Amino acid sequence: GMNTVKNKQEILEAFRESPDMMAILTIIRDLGLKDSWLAAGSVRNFIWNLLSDKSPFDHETDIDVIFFDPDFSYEETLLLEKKLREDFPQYQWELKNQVYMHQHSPHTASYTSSRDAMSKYPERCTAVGLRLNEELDFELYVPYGLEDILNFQVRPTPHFLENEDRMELYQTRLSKKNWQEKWKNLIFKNT
Repeated sequence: GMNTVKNKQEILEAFRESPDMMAILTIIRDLGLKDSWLAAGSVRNFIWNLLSDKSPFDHETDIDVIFFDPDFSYEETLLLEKKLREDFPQYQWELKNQVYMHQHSPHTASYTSSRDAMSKYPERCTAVGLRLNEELDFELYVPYGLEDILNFQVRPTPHFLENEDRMELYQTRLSKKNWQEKWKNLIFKNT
């Protein structure tokens, strides 16, 4: 049955059909963090595997949970990360405050919001979001279009090619990624 997916609708139905993919969402909702949501590879995992006859629902891959809280302490960010993983070892909560993201990258001044931080990820297919809203829907964000994910493309954003130092961060962080190694139809690009 559920397999013949080429579009958002057919993917989003499968997300909610999974208890575990839902669970990870319902928890980050109640977390009371500001400006956070599930974005990048976490959300992508249930979408790429879906189209590759893999396990979209394994819950045993990394869980990108960015946020923006300039009022929350640098250290408390790392403290809260351990609390996520202690209380719930079964998931791989990656808690990263994007405020302090000036030191771990080249020319990356502070973002306006989580969606802006998204359009400034190392790849276009990475610049994507999924969470619930006030109606308990699927909020989606695809700043480059859905097709980058459906065709399994790995290209940099235009925000990267503008600055050679940002390209050097991408290229270095390409080779050690087991992309094509997990997915036998994963396209690589530089543009």
